[PDB]
Amino acid sequence: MDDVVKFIHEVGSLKLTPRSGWLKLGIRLPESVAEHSFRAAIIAFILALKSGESVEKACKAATAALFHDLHEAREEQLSWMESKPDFSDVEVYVSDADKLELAFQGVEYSQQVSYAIRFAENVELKTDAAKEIYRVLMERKNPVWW
Amino acid sequence: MDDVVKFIHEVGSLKLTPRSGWLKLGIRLPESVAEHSFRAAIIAFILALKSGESVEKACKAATAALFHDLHEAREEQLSWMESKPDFSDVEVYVSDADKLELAFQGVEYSQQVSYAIRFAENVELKTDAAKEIYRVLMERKNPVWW
Repeated sequence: MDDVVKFIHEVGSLKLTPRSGWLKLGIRLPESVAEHSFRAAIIAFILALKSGESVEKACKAATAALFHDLHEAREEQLSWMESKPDFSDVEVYVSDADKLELAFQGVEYSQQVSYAIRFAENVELKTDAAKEIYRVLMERKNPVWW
Repeated sequence: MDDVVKFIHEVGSLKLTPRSGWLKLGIRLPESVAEHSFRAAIIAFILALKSGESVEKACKAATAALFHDLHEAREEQLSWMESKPDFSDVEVYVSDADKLELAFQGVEYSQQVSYAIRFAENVELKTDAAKEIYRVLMERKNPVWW
């Protein structure tokens, strides 16, 4: 259980790892990698459901999105598993959800620094579900949800 | 797709919501709710696997942990689903993973403010998997993973 404890401490370092792209825009306390992966996981869940997947598969897409950026704390990191979860069939949702998360955040930061919108423009998405959410996101450009 | 877009913007507000318990300890830029739910989801995944669950079920525990704190941005929030994902059978992992995440973070913040250790003490966990990770966490008290 020692290596599992080390891995959990290690996962916490993503709370301390800035999404660095925003820093040159002058955004001083940007989202962390953990924050990005949080919302990307929830978007991947939505993408899968909208693409006709079961809830069980949508949960796999979420989890795969959570695991996707763990390497940015540094296989290897995952040695404490002998095996090796199979995410190959939800990687499309993860890829699209990561890009859409970026675009959401670009829209949201554009209220402080107009240029942040660039991060949300010209995004290339693969799934129709992702392209539909993206269209609406860009047609509203309204991060006020309350 | 408009209400789904609003919900995704709304999910981003958890990146802006401090885990408030740490604030009175003098910790000025504490983990956000999103950061907490990120690592709690990964711990729930581990708990499920260690408790003899399939990877598919472990992914459901992760996702359930991700959804668990979404209400802190404010059912209702989830109206854009007609139905209603069934997480009842992984709620035990979510409950334990949320507490363990807290204890990890208490150990980690204890290097800046000794009192933060209190948050990791006297934690009541239900599963044997959670109790084993907790024991090792408290026996090492070493957040240096690198």
